[PDB]
Amino acid sequence: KKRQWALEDFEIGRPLGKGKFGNVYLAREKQSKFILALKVLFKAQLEKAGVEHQLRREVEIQSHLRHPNILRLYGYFHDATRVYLILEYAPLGTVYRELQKLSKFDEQRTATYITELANALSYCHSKRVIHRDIKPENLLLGSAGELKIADFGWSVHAPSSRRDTLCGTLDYLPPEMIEGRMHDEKVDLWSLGVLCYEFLVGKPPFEANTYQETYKRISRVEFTFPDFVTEGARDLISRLLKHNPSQRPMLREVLEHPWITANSSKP
Ligand SMILES: O=C(O)c1ccc(Nc2nccc(Nc3ccccc3)n2)cc1
Repeated sequence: KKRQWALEDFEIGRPLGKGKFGNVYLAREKQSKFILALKVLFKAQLEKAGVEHQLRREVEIQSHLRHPNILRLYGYFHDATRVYLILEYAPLGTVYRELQKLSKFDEQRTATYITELANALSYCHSKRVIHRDIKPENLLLGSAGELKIADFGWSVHAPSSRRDTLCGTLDYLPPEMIEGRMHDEKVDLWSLGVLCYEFLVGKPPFEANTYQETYKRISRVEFTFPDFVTEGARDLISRLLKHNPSQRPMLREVLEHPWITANSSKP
């Protein structure tokens, strides 16, 4: 914003998470008593990994996004050693931990998460921003249990040519991305299909024991449903996981989906 913060402005609390490049802490701003989360990253690690520009990309995009379903970035600042991102704080945790805890979601919590998500993504895409990292570990919970997309680390503007050496799990990545081609916002809808399935089933539909094998699964779009996935969930997920991006529906079609409406508690 208009202001320049510094570490001495904040009391750091209990650590929320420990990433590869740094950790997230609860923290309070001394003068306002304001509660939020401080993301501490290391110039050393960011440098060695050559992500500095991608970090820039994160800060710009996220800082400029306002939406109930997106985690706000208020600002940032650096010192000799590390980099500090000042983030809105989501008091109920990741969707990942919800999923470990419950191991499966009912159609209603899933349709709801999928709705909030679709809305969020909608807002993003209207700006030509594609997230590309949508996974439950990157999804957080607000005071009211409402879903918030955090961690804009891999997002970019569309279309993208990006071949970025793929670091983590392919589990949420569409064929066009793993295969090194150019991609557009449809990426996120593929991901939404992956997410939907993981929410209902407890594991992402392409899970394998090796990168190479999972990569095969995604490329050939090989998945199957447990018997307890209702036909409506199957239809939404099947429409969402299409080798052809242009065959994948649009967030309007998702929000307007019969299964979504018969289930979601949130418009
Ligand atoms: O008690 C926990 O588990 C937990 C509690 C709150 C929380 N909220 C939060 N808010 C803003 C950013 C952020 N980053 C983050 C993302 C994933 C894991 C850890 C931190 N987390 C995360 C975890």
